[PDB]
Amino acid sequence: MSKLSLIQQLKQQKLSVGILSANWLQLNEEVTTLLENQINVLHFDIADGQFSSLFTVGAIGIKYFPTHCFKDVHLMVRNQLEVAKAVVANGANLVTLQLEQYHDFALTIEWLAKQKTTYANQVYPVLIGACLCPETPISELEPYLDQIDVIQLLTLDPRNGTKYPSELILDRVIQVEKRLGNRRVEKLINIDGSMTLELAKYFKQGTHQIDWLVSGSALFSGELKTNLKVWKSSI
Amino acid sequence: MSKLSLIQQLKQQKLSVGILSANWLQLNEEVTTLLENQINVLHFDIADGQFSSLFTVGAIGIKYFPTHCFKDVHLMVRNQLEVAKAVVANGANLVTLQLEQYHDFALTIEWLAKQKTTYANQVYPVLIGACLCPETPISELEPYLDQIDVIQLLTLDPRNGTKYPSELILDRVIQVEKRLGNRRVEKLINIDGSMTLELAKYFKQGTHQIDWLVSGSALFSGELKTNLKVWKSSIM
Ligand SMILES: [Ca+2]
Ligand SMILES: [Ca+2]
Ligand code: NI
Ligand code: NI
Repeated sequence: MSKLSLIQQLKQQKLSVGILSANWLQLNEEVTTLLENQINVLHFDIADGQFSSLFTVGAIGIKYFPTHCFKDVHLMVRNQLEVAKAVVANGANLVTLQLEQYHDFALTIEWLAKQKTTYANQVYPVLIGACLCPETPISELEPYLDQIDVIQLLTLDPRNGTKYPSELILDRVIQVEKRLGNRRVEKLINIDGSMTLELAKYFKQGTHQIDWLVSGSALFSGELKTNLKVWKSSI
Repeated sequence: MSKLSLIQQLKQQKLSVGILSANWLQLNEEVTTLLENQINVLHFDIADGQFSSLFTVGAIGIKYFPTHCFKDVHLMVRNQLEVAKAVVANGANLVTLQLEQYHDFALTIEWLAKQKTTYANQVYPVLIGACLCPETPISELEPYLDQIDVIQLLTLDPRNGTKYPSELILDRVIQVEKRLGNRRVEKLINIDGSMTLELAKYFKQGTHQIDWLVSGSALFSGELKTNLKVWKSSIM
């Protein structure tokens, strides 16, 4: 199966859930609740305290989640190649790098391009993502746009904790869409960073196609089931 | 209870369980099983991919475990001071530093020495550990022996692919013991790294008191309940 076929299938899903935002003693039930609600995309922030102060989990974090879940693995690390190998080895289906981490960006996307993993009950190439912090110019994507599958836009800069204006983020979505042209159908444009129902509604009211929004602590502030009912009702 | 009395009580346990070696979707069942078995010491390897290539989990890893468990938090990181603050905030009861992290070791134990935490329903000082990779000279511990509570010896170096004979680790326990003298009673001397039943039997094969063995993947290779039955019948 090709990347393109997979990408079109994924667009059926609207939420990449940051599952480790849950209580780690309730992970099985949380994932069960997600599956019961036709959600199977799980986001992981793999962060080493080197890109930002953010020091979260390594590859081990993604390991025990079922292979019938799509593992959207977001790296914010110093050693992107090494960490990419580790997450691919633990079943990552998408590996997203930080564009700002330029020292091994190209090398890592080169290695990723040759990897395959299994999703659901089939073998696919691993999807490759590029994430940009809010001030990183969309213009810096140009050398890689053809090669990447996912463009992820952060709402905030983890390197300072600063949350950026939602209108800026929507503008950036437009700038990305423009550059993709007729190849827009070949990519996911996703938004990540301290997602709230208010941001979610603003981005989806925005008349420009966003594929996935990534959930954070807000989904798990209160019962997941409750919050899912709102997501499903409101957005 | 003082720090010393806590240390004596802690010595009643023989195993510090590497809980995140479990299947993460089963963490609650696994913690329940340990508690049912009179085991409540949980070991966490907080590793940032910088001290070595080992990159496990940050402070969030300890957060959701019950405060009635004793959290034995082993740092293998570049910025020890910063991580120590983060793990203490998430309830660390013991913070073990790498002696090889020379740049902030003393500073971090200085900070740790001012900290207090909750174990059971009582406030204690945070216990302080020093961990050595196998090739690090025991003599380098000398300046800190009175400031630390726990000496942890690794059976392996995560920065290496070297296979270190187990006999050398027991030799190192003797080197620590000899330096401590009558202070030994005040400390835990613990062994960590790829622990197996065989290795446990060897280390426990006496003469030289070892307080905790830290468990890893072996404890969760097969059913936890089964492996605990095995551990208790062999060693306990
Ligand atoms: Ca919650
Ligand atoms: Ca197992
Ligand atoms: Ni993310
Ligand atoms: Ni350890």
